[PDB]
Amino acid sequence: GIEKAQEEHEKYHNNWRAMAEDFQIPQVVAKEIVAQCPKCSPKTWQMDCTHLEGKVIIVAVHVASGYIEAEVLPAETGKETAHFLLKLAARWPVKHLHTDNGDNFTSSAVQAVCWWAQIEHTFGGVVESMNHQLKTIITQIRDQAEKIETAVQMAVLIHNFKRKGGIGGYSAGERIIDIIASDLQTTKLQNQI
Amino acid sequence: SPKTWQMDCTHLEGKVIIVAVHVASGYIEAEVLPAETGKETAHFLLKLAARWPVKHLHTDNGDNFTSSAVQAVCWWAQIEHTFGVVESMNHQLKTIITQIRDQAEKIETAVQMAVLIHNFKRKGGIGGYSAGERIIDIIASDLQTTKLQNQISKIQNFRVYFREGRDQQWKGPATLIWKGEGAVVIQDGQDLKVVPRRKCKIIKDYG
Amino acid sequence: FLDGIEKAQEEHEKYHNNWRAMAEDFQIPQVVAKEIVAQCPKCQSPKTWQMDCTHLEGKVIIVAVHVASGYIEAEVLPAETGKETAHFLLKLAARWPVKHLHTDNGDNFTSSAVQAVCWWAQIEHTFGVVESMNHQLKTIITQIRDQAEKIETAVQMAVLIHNFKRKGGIGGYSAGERIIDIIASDLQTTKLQNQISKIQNFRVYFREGRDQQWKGPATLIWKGEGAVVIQDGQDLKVVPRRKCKIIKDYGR
Amino acid sequence: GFLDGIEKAQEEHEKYHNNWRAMAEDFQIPQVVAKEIVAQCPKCQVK
Ligand SMILES: [Zn+2]
Ligand SMILES: [Zn+2]
Ligand SMILES: [Zn+2]
Repeated sequence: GIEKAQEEHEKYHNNWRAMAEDFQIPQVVAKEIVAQCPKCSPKTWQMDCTHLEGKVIIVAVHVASGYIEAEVLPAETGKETAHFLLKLAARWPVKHLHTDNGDNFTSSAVQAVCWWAQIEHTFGGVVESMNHQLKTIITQIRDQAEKIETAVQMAVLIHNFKRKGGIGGYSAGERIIDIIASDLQTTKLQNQI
Repeated sequence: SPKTWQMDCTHLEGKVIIVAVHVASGYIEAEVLPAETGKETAHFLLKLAARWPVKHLHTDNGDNFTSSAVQAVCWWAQIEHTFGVVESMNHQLKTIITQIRDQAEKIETAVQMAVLIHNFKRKGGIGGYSAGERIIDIIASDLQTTKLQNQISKIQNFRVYFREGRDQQWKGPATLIWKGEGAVVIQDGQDLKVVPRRKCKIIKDYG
Repeated sequence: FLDGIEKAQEEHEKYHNNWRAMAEDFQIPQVVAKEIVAQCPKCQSPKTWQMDCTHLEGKVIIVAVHVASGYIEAEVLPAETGKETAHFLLKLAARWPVKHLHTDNGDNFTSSAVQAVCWWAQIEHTFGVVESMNHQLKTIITQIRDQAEKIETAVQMAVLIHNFKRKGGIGGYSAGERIIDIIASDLQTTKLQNQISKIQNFRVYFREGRDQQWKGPATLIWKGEGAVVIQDGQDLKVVPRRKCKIIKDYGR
Repeated sequence: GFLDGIEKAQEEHEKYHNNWRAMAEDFQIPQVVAKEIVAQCPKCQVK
């Protein structure tokens, strides 16, 4: 397996995760194979903010499955963004966070929550497609709820558990549950063996 | 049951805390309400049903838990409501809150940090798992069972054109059963047979 | 069956599903679920390509990208005239189904040879992703440059590595699996639409229970072995075959 | 062929409003295209 991974990386320059999946190697060996070349993630969440009907909506997406999580904010300050990030870290296992060059994403409370929860913060085309789909669903079932917050939560429920799209024909919640369960079993077997 | 949740409300330092608990794993979601009306209870139940698959809700005979807003949200989300663990989880959450109280200014940060500590930093039980690993394992097992029973018919909905020995015409659309590496099992006229991989064409045939 | 149609109509009234999910869940045929979607008032591209040119080491590269999947086809041109761009467009239109082409307002893209190729191959040309794809292709070309002697071999090896060796996105697929899945879904939709019109060229007179009169002409939707699904008065109903008479309808 | 027959049958039904069996026997076109010529007229009904 190690010889096949070295030959495949010498030809095509693959990364370490795809080699460790396709050749069934422990990940540190593929990490050292990638690190020895001179020519050269189930816990990553991308966050963004948008405007709708005079409100501020903050949307976080789990990238490997398309799992959405939205909230209605009363302001665009840093304390409410830190509170939403703390709730997201307390609900799901979060390790890597991606944002854009914004205002509330560079703040003392946001850095304090990221330090306390040990999240790797990085700054910088999936989140725009998720926001576009969320806008279409919100305008589709707007006339069933009076408030805007209730319509946002119903659109999150419809997007997570009622839209069986893609190649495999799987919803988003089943995909994130299967991904984290398979990753936990893989880390357990690699820690035992 | 892998999809049963229980809800309760409590008081802490003059506030109102609402606690929902997944029973089979001891998984905790909690929030701080500014009141005890039916609208905030219906909004918390809607957020809980939008995040996780809730099918069976168990509550007591309270004041806000018997109302038109909670009834309408349960109708729209198709949740079965029953009236009669959570007190033990409430005492546990109060003890964790009093343990890390001197690290937070407001009570809301203390509630969310206690939820994170209880969900991912308290390993016990038999195998040595926390609550999040247990709820993910239970839901993954149940979903694997039901989707296996559907995916068998999904893989039997294909069509195979095969070739027999010493005849130069492609035979009719038999039904695929299993596709190996060097062999293909098909059912043709209620007869099971095994053909090599180089004598078959597997399509879906829209038409 | 009728319980499945009623549950599917209530589920679409609440959540506005698609027809593939309803056909898989409630075990109804695809034409009935497509009619349920087609009756909703609140519910009413796989063949678009973009082209561009660039320079690399004194050579003129031309890149064509399928937009909805990110699928790259590249070539090295000897010059930058209109006849070579028309030849590259004719090869691209001969290998993949191209129906809508998007370019910039260059010289060679505004030419009589390219206009004649678009006329013969029936392509809609529109003048204004590709710059990001040119950037990524040039990074791969500078990454594997030492394994080739000429520049055309390096361009084609970078195209192969981008198409089949780089994985990402939602499901973790490459570009080739994405373009094949997208075109196959569009093919399934067109075949189902042909069957829908061919079935809906009929008409049904049905007789209710405890009556001897024939009712109004309802439109046929699905003709089963023992059941018949008809639409009448914005309502779907299932009548058995021994109480129905199917006639042709010339009502264009 | 009978493609010019289809053109002349459309002109003849545009003037005189024939039926389909008469046009099928006169212009030697098949019965399906003759019934379609009658069907696409708003005033006539095939019977
Ligand atoms: Zn390398
Ligand atoms: Zn609809
Ligand atoms: Zn006429």
